[PDB]
Amino acid sequence: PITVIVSGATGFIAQHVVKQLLAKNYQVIGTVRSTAKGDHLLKLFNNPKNLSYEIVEDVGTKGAFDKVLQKHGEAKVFLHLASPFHFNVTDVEKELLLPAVDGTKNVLQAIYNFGNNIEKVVITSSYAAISTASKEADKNAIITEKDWNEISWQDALLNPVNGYRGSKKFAEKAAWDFIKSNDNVKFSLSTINPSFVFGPQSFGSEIKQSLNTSSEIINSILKLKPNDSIPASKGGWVDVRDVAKAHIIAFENEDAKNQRILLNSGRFTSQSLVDIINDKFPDLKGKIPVDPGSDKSVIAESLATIDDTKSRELLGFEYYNLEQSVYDTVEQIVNAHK
Ligand SMILES: NC(=O)C1=CN([C@@H]2O[C@H](COP(=O)(O)OP(=O)(O)OC[C@H]3O[C@@H](n4cnc5c(N)ncnc54)[C@H](OP(=O)(O)O)[C@@H]3O)[C@@H](O)[C@H]2O)C=CC1
Repeated sequence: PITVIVSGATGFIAQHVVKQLLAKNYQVIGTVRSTAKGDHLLKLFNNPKNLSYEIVEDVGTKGAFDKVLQKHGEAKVFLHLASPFHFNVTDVEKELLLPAVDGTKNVLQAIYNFGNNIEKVVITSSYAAISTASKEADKNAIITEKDWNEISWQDALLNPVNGYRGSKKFAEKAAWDFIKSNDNVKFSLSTINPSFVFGPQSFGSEIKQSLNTSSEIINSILKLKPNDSIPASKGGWVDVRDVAKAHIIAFENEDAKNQRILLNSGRFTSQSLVDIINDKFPDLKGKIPVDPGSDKSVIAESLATIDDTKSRELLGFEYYNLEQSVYDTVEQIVNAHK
């Protein structure tokens, strides 16, 4: 017996976290937006005895997790995954910022009140909350877990990218500020800060033409045409399966108490992804562009070093690499259209 609450459980990472949690025989209560969502989640796993679901139509509102904490006082672990990953933002602070910040409070306020036997808590943040624009481009720099993105609130408002990056920064700020501004904090907080999350969905069932994931970075490649220009993008990446695992080690492991945990397997550009696909998918070579080896040089010259040694030590397992992650992503999308 050992109960774990996971919010927004139909999400890309969360669904992996759920699979792995269930495989280690935890009891899992996931929250979902709708009744439809919930019943779909249970059917995907063929209704195990150790998996239930509660409905939180909006994780951000005041008291959003009030009923479930009171109805499930046996739980000890809270994994928070839900956050608007995109919208069509007409106003950053209304649509995006203040939700992330005043919403993260209305999760922790809910737990400080009614999460009585809750001991370990894990929030999913981002590498975008760690790295600053100027630093991330410094080839000579070394960004670690202590680094904070120094973006202003006024800067977060300029556009939706600054918006999203700002939401991550100010929301995780709020989460530590909470455990410092309250007295008998009965739980400990760990945080998972990934770069771009690649990898397959938990179930090939769920594949749609455009994946509501950062694996749309990859998918966008497959919608290119041979004579098309390759859209520039780059940064760190990590596999959804290692990210999900990290969330579990975050409360299983005691050294994880009060830790920011950087999740990053390596670095990519779009050339990296093209190369890997053309190389390993013969039924696609000649149906998308080229220019091989660009990445190596671009990465060496235009990106800092992510030093996540302290994170990779704490976690202690080995990561998927780019070839395998990209492969599993694409192999899954191919074998879904038919
Ligand atoms: N994905 C990446 O590459 C990166 C991810 N992150 C972090 O990863 C976390 C998980 O996103 P991911 O799982 O990666 O991809 P998803 O976008 O698939 O996760 C989205 C999930 O969050 C739920 N959700 C979002 N806002 C609300 C809300 N206001 N009320 C209720 N449910 C909500 C959705 O519910 P429904 O599906 O029912 O609408 C969905 O299940 C995010 O919090 C983000 O900060 C950080 C850096 C990069």
